[PDB]
Amino acid sequence: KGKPHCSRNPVLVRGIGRYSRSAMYSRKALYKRKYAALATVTKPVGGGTRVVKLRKMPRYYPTEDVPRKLLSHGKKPFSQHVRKLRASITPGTILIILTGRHRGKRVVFLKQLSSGLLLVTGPLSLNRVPLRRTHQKFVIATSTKIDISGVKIPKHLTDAYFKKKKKYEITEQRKVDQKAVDSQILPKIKAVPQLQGYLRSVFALTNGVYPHKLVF
Amino acid sequence: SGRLWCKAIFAGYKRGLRNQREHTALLKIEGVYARDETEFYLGKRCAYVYKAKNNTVTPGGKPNKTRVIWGKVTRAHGNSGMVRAKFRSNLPAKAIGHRIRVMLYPSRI
RNA sequence: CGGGGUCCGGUGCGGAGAGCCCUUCGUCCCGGGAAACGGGGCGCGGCCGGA
RNA sequence: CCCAUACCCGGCCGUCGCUGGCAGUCGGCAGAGCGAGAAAGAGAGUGGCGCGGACGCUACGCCGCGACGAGUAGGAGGGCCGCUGCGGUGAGCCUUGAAGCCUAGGGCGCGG
RNA sequence: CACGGCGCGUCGCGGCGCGCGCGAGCGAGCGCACGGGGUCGGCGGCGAUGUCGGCUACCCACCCGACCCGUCUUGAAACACGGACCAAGGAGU
RNA sequence: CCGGGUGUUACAGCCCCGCCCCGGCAGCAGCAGCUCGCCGAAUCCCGGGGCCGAGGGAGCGAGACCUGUGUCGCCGCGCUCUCCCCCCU
Ligand SMILES: [Mg+2]
Ligand SMILES: [Mg+2]
Ligand SMILES: [Mg+2]
Ligand SMILES: [Mg+2]
Ligand SMILES: [Mg+2]
Ligand SMILES: [Mg+2]
Ligand SMILES: [Mg+2]
Ligand SMILES: [Mg+2]
Ligand SMILES: [Mg+2]
Ligand SMILES: [Mg+2]
Repeated sequence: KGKPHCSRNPVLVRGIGRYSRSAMYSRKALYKRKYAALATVTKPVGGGTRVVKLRKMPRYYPTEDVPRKLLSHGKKPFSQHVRKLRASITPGTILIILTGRHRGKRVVFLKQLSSGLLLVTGPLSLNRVPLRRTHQKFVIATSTKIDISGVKIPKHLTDAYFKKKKKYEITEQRKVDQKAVDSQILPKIKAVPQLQGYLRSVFALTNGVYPHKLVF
Repeated sequence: SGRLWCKAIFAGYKRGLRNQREHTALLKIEGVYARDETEFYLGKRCAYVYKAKNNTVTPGGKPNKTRVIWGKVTRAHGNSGMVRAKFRSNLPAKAIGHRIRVMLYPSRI
């Protein structure tokens, strides 16, 4: 019993607390918190009753087996890895896809997903790309942004939604979600002059220009 | 539609004067000629692309005559923008002074 | 028409190679801007231009 | 700024040292330890349901830590390297094909 | 502030130090991790007569390296000596 | 405007020297991001690139009234077995 209180010290730096041992002994009020000192089931049968033993022994042991592994601590499954995002990437930023089938297409970025992939879309009405996922490494984040803080995207879309199944047919749910997102995205980009044509165009490298020199 | 990589020339292997180490290549990336300009290309993937005689399978397409040796940029070399690269297999010596594409998708911007 | 004179402009070369040109997602409607002399044509027949 | 077989970190082979550790596989007849800064007893005593638990250990074996590795003349050790014959042994092989010879085939061993 | 009980407190210098008892040296759970050597409870493609894999080995190309062995010798690639090539025999018993 | 000469503050300035609280005020090995140093028990934070991941039965608690489990040792922490208050869903 007892409601779980939050930690009494803000994290000063990772692994170091703001308050020392005595300050903690005071804040926790421990000066007044002193304390001092299955495998069988009976069943009826039509005889009598039988004590059936669940978890019965195997009917085959292999010729030989591998031993156990030593224990390690710092290794966690991909589900609960901490997700990182580049500072230059914020909702409403223009990205340049570098490796997909949509090579060098300028695309608007909306949301960071749960597994770290970026939920991205440039309204397929003009640059022909749907709601999609893209790894944050394989995109160039240019320094041009629109304001999409006042748009709502459905909460039902997620990595489970975008996960591949199994010919691929687009679903009516996909169509309606794309329409719902673009109906709010498009007027925002149409406010900025010469932005729809910019998104329609495709990025490329000509001779005499070098990425380390040019800024974006 | 356009070109999404940068030109480099496979100048030669990392070497002394009488010894050469074929597990590391030297690339001259076009347009960069100093150390304070090569930090952009560190860690970028590079590809040596060449044609052959037999057809080979390709990702997302029908088989063709093209083959690729992949690699990555490891560190700067010298003071004049030369770059050290490491490939999954040591490049053939016939590629000296030929084109290697350094791409951008291992991006940090 | 070319070569000289005066004069006027530039001169860390803005008539700059630290530069210039072309710039490619495509198609469909209607409007504005440029053009009506323009665009495209082994579509054309000639005339010059080159050692 | 460039690079040696030098130096630092890591992997692997071997040698040497610790004359290191393991007979404790002590199981419903049992109780799963002897890594822990401090020479020595998880000391013995007498008075005020479900029947269950991987591998091991050719001890000439297995396992763990460190350091080291140039070599002529020469010395020593190990060769499940090789050739021929003899005593044993393989209820061995073989005319449904031995020996020998050839091979752009598949492999093992640092090597023989 | 790696301070935290009550006492008998001289176990004491004037309280702090610092001793003797307090069922007598047994409070428990959960959780996070810069903690005695990597995991994913993360994914994507291409596969039947043209494609996948094959270190080495067959042939060829390229860059770097690279003088013919044995022997006597201070010193051998030597303008020092033995050696065209192959098979069998051949020397610490 | 220039050249030569004289000279001692004039229609520019320079150097030294008693004090005025070492006169006063910043500031200070200065992001006036190069005027000249040595450092860090008087030092911490964040980030990027490259190579590698060798080893594989470490135990926990359960108590002769039980026999489960495979997130374990050392180390650093947080919450509860006390009670209140504040804020956001
Ligand atoms: Mg070492
Ligand atoms: Mg030796
Ligand atoms: Mg042969
Ligand atoms: Mg040579
Ligand atoms: Mg001789
Ligand atoms: Mg001699
Ligand atoms: Mg002679
Ligand atoms: Mg002679
Ligand atoms: Mg002769
Ligand atoms: Mg012979």
